[PDB]
Amino acid sequence: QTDMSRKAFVFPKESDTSYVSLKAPLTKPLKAFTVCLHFYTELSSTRGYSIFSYATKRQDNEILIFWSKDIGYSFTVGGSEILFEVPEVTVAPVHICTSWESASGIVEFWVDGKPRVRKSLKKGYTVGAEASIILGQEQDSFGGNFEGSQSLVGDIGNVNMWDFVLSPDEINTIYLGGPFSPNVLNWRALKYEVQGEVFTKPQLWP
Amino acid sequence: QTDMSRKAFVFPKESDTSYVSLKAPLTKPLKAFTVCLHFYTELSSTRGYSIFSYATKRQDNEILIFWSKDIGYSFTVGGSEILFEVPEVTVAPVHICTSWESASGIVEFWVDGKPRVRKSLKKGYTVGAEASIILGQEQDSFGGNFEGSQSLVGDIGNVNMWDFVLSPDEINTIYLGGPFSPNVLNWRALKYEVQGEVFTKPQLWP
Amino acid sequence: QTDMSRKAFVFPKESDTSYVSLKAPLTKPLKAFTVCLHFYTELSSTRGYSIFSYATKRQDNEILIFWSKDIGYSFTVGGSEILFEVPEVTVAPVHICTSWESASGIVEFWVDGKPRVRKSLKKGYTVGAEASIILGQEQDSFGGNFEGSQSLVGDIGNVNMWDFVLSPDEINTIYLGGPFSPNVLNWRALKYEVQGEVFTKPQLWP
Amino acid sequence: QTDMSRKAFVFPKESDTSYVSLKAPLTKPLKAFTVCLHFYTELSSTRGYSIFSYATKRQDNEILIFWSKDIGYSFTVGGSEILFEVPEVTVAPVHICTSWESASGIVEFWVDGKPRVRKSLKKGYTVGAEASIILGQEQDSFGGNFEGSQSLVGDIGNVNMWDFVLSPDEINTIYLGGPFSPNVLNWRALKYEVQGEVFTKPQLWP
Amino acid sequence: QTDMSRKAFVFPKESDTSYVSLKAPLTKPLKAFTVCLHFYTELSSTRGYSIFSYATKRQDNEILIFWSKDIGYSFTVGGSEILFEVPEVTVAPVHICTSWESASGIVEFWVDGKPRVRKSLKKGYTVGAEASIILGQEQDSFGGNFEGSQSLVGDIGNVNMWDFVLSPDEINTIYLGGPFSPNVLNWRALKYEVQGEVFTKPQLWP
Amino acid sequence: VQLVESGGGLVQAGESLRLSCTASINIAGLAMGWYRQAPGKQRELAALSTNSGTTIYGNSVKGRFTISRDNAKKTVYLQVDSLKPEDTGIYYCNVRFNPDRIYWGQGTQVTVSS
Amino acid sequence: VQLVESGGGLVQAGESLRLSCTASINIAGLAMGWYRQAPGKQRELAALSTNSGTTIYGNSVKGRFTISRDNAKKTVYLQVDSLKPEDTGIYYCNVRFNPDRIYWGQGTQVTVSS
Amino acid sequence: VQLVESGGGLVQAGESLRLSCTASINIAGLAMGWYRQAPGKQRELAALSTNSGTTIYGNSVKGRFTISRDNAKKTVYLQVDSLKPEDTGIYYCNVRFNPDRIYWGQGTQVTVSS
Amino acid sequence: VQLVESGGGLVQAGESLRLSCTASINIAGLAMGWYRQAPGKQRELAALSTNSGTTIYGNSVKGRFTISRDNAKKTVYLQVDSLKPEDTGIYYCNVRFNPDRIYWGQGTQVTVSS
Amino acid sequence: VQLVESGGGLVQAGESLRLSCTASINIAGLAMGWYRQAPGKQRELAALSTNSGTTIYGNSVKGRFTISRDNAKKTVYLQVDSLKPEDTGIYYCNVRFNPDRIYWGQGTQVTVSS
Repeated sequence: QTDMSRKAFVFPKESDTSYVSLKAPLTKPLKAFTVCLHFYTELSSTRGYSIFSYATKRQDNEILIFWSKDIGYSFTVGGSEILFEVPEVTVAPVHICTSWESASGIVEFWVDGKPRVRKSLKKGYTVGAEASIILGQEQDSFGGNFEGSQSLVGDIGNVNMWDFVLSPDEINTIYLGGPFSPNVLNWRALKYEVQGEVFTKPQLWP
Repeated sequence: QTDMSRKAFVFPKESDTSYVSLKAPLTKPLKAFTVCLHFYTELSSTRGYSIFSYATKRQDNEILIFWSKDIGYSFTVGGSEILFEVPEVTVAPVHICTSWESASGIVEFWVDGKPRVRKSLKKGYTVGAEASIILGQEQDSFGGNFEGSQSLVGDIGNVNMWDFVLSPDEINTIYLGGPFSPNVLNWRALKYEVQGEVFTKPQLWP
Repeated sequence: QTDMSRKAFVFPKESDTSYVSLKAPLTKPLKAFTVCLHFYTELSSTRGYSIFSYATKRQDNEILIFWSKDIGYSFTVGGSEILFEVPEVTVAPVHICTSWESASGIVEFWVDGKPRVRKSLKKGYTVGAEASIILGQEQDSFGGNFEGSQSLVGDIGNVNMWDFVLSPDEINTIYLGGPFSPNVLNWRALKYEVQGEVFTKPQLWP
Repeated sequence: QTDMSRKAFVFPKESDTSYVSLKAPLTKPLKAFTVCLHFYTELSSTRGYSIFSYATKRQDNEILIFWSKDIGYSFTVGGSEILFEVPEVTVAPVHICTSWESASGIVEFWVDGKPRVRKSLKKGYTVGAEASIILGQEQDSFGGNFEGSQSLVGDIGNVNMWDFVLSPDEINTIYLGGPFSPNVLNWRALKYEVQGEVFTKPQLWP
Repeated sequence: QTDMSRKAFVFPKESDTSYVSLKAPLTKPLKAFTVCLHFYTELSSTRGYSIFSYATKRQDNEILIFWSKDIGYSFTVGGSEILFEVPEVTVAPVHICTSWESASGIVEFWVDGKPRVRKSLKKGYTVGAEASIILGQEQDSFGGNFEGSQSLVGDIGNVNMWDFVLSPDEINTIYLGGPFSPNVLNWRALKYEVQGEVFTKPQLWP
Repeated sequence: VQLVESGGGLVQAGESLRLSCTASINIAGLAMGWYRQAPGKQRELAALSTNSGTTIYGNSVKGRFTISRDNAKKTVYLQVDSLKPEDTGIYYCNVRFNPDRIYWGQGTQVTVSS
Repeated sequence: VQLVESGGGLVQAGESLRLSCTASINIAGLAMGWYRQAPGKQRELAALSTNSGTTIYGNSVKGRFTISRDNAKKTVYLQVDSLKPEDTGIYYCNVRFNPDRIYWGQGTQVTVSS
Repeated sequence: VQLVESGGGLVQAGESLRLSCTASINIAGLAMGWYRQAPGKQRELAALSTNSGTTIYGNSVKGRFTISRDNAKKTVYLQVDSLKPEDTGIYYCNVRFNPDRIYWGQGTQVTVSS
Repeated sequence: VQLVESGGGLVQAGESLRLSCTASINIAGLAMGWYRQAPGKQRELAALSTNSGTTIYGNSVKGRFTISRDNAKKTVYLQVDSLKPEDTGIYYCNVRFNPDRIYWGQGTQVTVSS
Repeated sequence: VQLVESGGGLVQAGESLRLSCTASINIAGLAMGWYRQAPGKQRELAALSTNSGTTIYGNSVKGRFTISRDNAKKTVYLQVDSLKPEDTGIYYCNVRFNPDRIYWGQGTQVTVSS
């Protein structure tokens, strides 16, 4: 129950010990979801880094957004993934929104306020309820077993999630910075706990 | 008798079984026509895909808009075609309007709100009336005999047709998104029937 | 005595038989003149084409505007010419205005609303009065003896002429599309006669 | 005592005989000065041309602005000069303002409304009073001894001079075309005498 | 106690003798600070130059901003530094703001109104109070022992400093040129003493 | 419905080559062209001549050859030059009118002597 | 869980080469590719075939080889050409499903005779 | 109405060459230039000298040769250099005043020894 | 305060080379790199490894070598490849902390056999 | 008013070369440089050193040589490298102060052995 408007988390150096953990009040099995976030780093030309990592008892990576060297964004909703391609890389803050549903299996990778393509994946798979939502390092277990290679150094914020599939217009409003009501993870009112070397600072990005 | 404003058809994967079929009330032999549509895919760098396919009893391809690898748009009004060239390819939604008349045989390929050139073809040829307007795969017969290579994966919408030759200004208004009255196929009020894996979703493109 | 506002002449294919002919009421020996026109074609990368061709009893080419392969625009006011250079070529409608006077011999090739350079040519030469103003093919005689190589395929319009040398501002107004009074050839009120395969259509260019 | 607003001098061809000469009422030894002018030509890729040439009894080149092949602008205030560099060359009208003072020896080459660098030269040198301000060809004597290589072909105008060092703001107003009072050479009220093939025409440049 | 609004210091040539020295009323050990300045030169492609140099009894370089050949900006807060990279170089006036604090050790290199990255350095180090703030040449002692290689030739101004860490918004206002109150070094009211060949002139940069 | 080819392989590195093709049909309204099929990979398009006053060229080989469109007869030409080792492979040639109807040619192999 | 390779090194400068790999698993939903490991440096990615109708290519070698995606079987191909001296080194090949699970291949060495 | 040429072929790879042309007419108001006609292809324009202080150059060969405009006489020059194998062919030279009147030259052949 | 190098010159055209350097100091907070000093000219910077997750490369030689940053020890590597004749000269290597303090290395010469 | 040169031609393809020039005058306020005069063509400018902290370079040869400005003496240097066949010709060197006064040098010829 705290606000983080105009604030962002900063990871100064690479380390497999510093990370934040977010908690949610979800109780029912997720079937269709959407997420949005902003981040800023420069590790692209050096190695791969983990952007978003979920967690469940049975599977290490229920939902996972990662960056693969010379490949681009990789999005996994289970034991499968899509390989979204990015030809060139620049240095600047980046927004990214994604959505998925079990009924159809479609996915949309909204990047910088623009769409890429609709693609199909894991039609029928139902997501779990209990989670350990870590941020800072990808985990291969319930909040543990981190590898320093995937560690992220830089800053991130503006994280938000919904349990429904947003229409193609509310994404534009999110991109423009308007007022809306997340139902799972709300940046306006959030609960978290942090360990290691992480700091909170005004978002340098616009 | 249904509306599809702000909606679009989505083909998730490649398959020669999924397709939609549109019906029209035409009764007289078409002599001059015009069409307009919007589509979005990324198959250009991989193979050729069929954009629009007509059908008649005597000829498999009465009217056909196709994309040829490293060549560009190909437009056939019968046993003849024009080879419209596109030097470079990008990834983004695309509009395309075309028109033809039997009296003169001229053709205009309006792309992204811009013209290319006037060219001549099949002056005298009269089009048929009965049709099987398929969308999703090119057909070499009356609605049958599909080849998976030509299948389209992506999304498409905003389809409209007229039985006259529009002046160079109404095309601009179409491009800007204004209200007009198609006389053959009307996106505002349309009849269709779909088979296979196809979905209806809000148009991600603007 | 006919108007052609928002209309343009279209030559569908290459042929040495189709052409239009314009008549003027001039009676006195021209000594300083100016012309303006818009055209649209794509023959640049294939061969040379004739843009404007005058005619007189004694000389085949009194005034002539032509395009030379890999060279650019060529402008002849008699037995002499200037070689105006164009480094690169694009595909889009093009405006071109030119002016000349006998007293000084200066010339200005206004292209797309911009000037190039002042240059000197044939100071003293007086132009004739009787003319056969053909359009579609360059002629080596009084309206005859055409060669198919120079034929133009595409469209053209907005032709206008004056018997004086316009100041550098009225050219801007012409470029912006304002109301003015030609004294030799007036697009607003024009007399012409056409042979072969040529058509009149709304100007696709803006 | 004549105005030349919106007028410019035109040199049609290369020749060492045509030139204009300007007279000034100066009486005292110049110690700090500034000049401004606009010009338009295309000789850069062919040879070097003289832009501005002063004259005095003792020294052929008291003040001189010249263009050196593949080098750029050269500015001499006596027996010394600065080599201002220009990497690339284009074809379009060009403005150029410069200033100098004896007390400090600083110089500023304002080009197209932008500055380059401050540099030092000939601190202490005092300029003469009697002058033969020629325009069209560089001279190695008091108004004589011209070499055709340095001749300029094209047009020039908007010449103005001051006996003080302008602040960095009045230069902007000059660039925008405002009303000001030169004290040495005033384009609004000017005295001149011309020989050879030179003409006066409305400034084609904006 | 003097103003320098719209004024700037100019170093005409390279020399290890000309320099200005600024004095501040600080009394307490600095623990977190911020600086901002504008400068304009062209030495990048020739050698390295010193932009800002502090001084203390015990350490020659307490705070130092320098430019390394083909490397870019280097910022030292003691016996350590960050190597901020710049891929390409242009010629134009440049703004640069930086900030640091001892508690966290973070640093932000605001360039041209844009941020680069947060990085860590020397967490715990406390800065001294007595200083010899030289400008013009880097010093390896308390205001002495200069090497001509590091000398700067060009101009600089708009220097300001604060003893706190500015939020990411006041930097934008600084970039836009608004009114604010420095607490250590104030360009609006400044004390200085200059030796050698240095001049004060209106800021040519905007 | 018919097709005939004339050309030779076994060409040295960098030299030229003249290939040719003929058929029993007018070229009016028939865009004719050449495709390349190297080892592995796939049959790709070298370059062809448009129906009306244009010639498409394969991006891989820019300014490589010339289409040399025949008229009143069926004799396509390439005018090979700067033959490099990568040019080895089959060179198909065909005329396609409308999609799904191209009446594929037989093609001719060409080697590159090092 | 299994992997097999077929290919040869000792290739001359500029000539072609055909390598191949097989496994005991369907390729549906498995993006398969090739990585390069030259002396020193580090194991880097040559090029791979996306899951659905795309092929990523290593920036270093543009238009260098072809992915030749196998279907219904496990037989990846490269279609080497213009073999230069820098190509010498190990060529790893593998299929990775999801990050942290790639079941690294064994790879095959290839030399460049000058 | 008249034309004369001087030059030699049989040049080695990369060396220079000096060709020349003359006529019985002033060059004032006559733009003179050189065209290339290789095997097959078509007679194309190498480069020419404009009437007034400019020299057009063929895009294919940039910085290839020099126009060396003669004045008071008729002696055009090219100053060949970096002669490569592709340079083999006929080199036409002519002066055209006004379109449809160019009084085509005879040209001189030049070979490239490998 | 100390420095040691290991490497060899007399390398053939195009082949690789492995050089190395060591010292008596940690690399934490010390950016280490290599400079080139050819005949005449001046000692210039080949490429270095930033303090934290980055490697600067000399513009002249892009994709020329690898920094191969050592950790827990002092062993810098270059992984030379495509050795050309211009590479001949001294190769200095050093670690500089703060400007005006770099403790210049001794460097090693390398020749290029033609 | 005086000028002296030192250098040699007859250099092999790709190797370096060191030329030098001297005079009887200070270089302060005198920009000194080198021009190239190949067969035919015209005397053009190779590269020169500006008066104050800059060096202009001929566009034709980028990164070709170094100006090596002498101070307190008159000894200009080029540090030739990657000598190719096109480099053959005269290399003039001179110092010009103000236009129309350059006191042209004598220059030195250099050949390129193939």
